[PDB]
Amino acid sequence: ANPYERGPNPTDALLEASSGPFSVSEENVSRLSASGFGGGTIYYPRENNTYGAVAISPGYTGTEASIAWLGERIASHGFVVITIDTITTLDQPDSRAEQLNAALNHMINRASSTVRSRIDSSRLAVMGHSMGGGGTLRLASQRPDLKAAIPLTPWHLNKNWSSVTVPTLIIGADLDTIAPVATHAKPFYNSLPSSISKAYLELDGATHFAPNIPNKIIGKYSVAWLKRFVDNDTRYTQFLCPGPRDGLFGEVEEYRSTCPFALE
Ligand SMILES: [Cl-]
Ligand SMILES: [Cl-]
Ligand SMILES: [Cl-]
Ligand SMILES: [Mg+2]
Ligand SMILES: [Mg+2]
Repeated sequence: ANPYERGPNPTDALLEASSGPFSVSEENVSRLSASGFGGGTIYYPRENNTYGAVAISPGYTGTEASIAWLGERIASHGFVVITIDTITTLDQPDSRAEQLNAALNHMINRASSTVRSRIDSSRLAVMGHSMGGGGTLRLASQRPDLKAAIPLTPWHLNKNWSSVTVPTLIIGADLDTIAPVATHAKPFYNSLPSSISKAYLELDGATHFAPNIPNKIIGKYSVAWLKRFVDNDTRYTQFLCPGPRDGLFGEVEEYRSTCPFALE
């Protein structure tokens, strides 16, 4: 059987709920102790086991407060998750890529033993909002050893991500006027290889700031993607293939994917 499975068999309601089946704890990461990023919060399951680990970045002028709900929710499904602050709130995407990587390595090596003992350091993922989503793409290109990448309403001036092989779910917002899907999220998705595991999910009725307030669709598909690719958990394939692929009014404007997904 797959040794990385955690939690009960999933349902729609379980994934749409405010929290998953794991109670969570928090560890503050001081700015002074945070090496190579601005600090942040680590959310982790109280139950002693090993889990995959995830770092999440905000965007320009943003703080961890704009992503905290999502890091806590993902951790409650069985992940160790750090929501970062950046060195300055104005850092550019390629700098945020570095900082996401530094945050992964902080969790693995420099957090409390309570946190470090809960991490499988071989199973890592990154996510981020807007310029933090651009940073997610850049880090994925640098680190094909990541198990998953989830850019949220991403922003980057580089439109060509044709080397990336990390399983990548891009979440766009139909009404985004700041990182429009026409010039950011869709070109990024279209440039990813056809031969990798990838998906594009466009939220319906959503602005650029949809990732900054609790969202049941972002939570559902972020957790299903992380389960499928960080944990190789094929109990979550059913949510992603074929996925919400004809739209779902007020939920999903469009969904594209390279289903079926190769299994590691
Ligand atoms: Cl941004
Ligand atoms: Cl917007
Ligand atoms: Cl399929
Ligand atoms: Mg702090
Ligand atoms: Mg729409």
